[PDB]
Amino acid sequence: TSRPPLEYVKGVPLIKYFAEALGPLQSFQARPDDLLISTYPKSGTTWVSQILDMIYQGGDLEKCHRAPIFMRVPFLEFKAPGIPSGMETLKDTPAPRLLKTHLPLALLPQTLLDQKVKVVYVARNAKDVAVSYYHFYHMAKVHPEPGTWDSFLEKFMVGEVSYGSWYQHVQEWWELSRTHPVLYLFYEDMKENPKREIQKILEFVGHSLPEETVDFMVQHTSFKEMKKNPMTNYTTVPQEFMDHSISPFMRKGMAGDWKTTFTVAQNERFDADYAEKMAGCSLSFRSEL
Ligand SMILES: Nc1ncnc2c1ncn2[C@@H]1O[C@H](COP(=O)(O)O)[C@@H](OP(=O)(O)O)[C@H]1O
Ligand SMILES: N#Cc1cc2ccc(O)cc2oc1=O
Repeated sequence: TSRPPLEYVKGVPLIKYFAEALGPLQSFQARPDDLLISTYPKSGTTWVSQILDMIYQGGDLEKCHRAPIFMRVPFLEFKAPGIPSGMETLKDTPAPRLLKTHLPLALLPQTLLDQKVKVVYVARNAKDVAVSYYHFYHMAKVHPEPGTWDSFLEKFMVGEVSYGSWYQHVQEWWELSRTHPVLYLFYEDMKENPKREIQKILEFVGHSLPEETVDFMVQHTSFKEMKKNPMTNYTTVPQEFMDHSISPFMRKGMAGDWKTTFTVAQNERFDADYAEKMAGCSLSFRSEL
């Protein structure tokens, strides 16, 4: 098998190479002017990464094409054979740095909280996440075999997928936001009103840009622009690692398209389980626009 099993670390199932990567990651030192992009997988990481990097380049799109987003925004825990690790990439990254992770809080380098690093967190509704992830598993060959949609959806509801439970991830980081600087966004809000969300990000990172530059960012962070941009669309990675003919990384970009995959039986079982897991939480997600 080329698709190795998940390895559990402190309760969290992880890609095996990412588990190994936690070793060198232990020596990682955060700076006070770092910013961390944190998400459960498939919730808009790449989207918000492109947004934050354009802001960092003061809107200059030629600066944003300097390299693929994975090299401009180092992925902390990342590693795979014949690809440079997130830690190796990080050492050539100039400050102020943007950093990406999907780690639950129980694996997050303590340095990031100690240093009070600003967090941009993005949450997305669980149903869209699930569908997105199922397809991602097929094209991104470091994951184990996804199986049928039905058996993947059952694993997703118990957290037996890479990075574990969606339900715990979005709650723990929601709770963290009351004691650490976290801007907590929803993919759906960004779909609804991208300009509004970008203005929130701007206020959060303490920058100012003219209306015209903001409007130029909305354009270049749209699904369509990001899909054809080879610096955001992951098409330059080796086909041994991601195969786009199986499923593109920039797949649909919709809120609400889970309706086209979930059967009615799956939906009813998912809803009942979801109300149990999310009962004590004050988060309200939108499943569609
Ligand atoms: N500019 C954009 N607008 C809306 N969705 C975007 C986007 N850029 C990427 N995405 C979507 O974000 C999801 C992947 O997120 P991550 O970057 O966290 O892996 C994919 O969702 P779909 O598979 O629903 O299309 C991808 O298509
Ligand atoms: N193989 C593989 C990959 C897994 C992966 C997991 C999470 C993520 O945010 C990005 C990723 O990019 C990859 O190329």
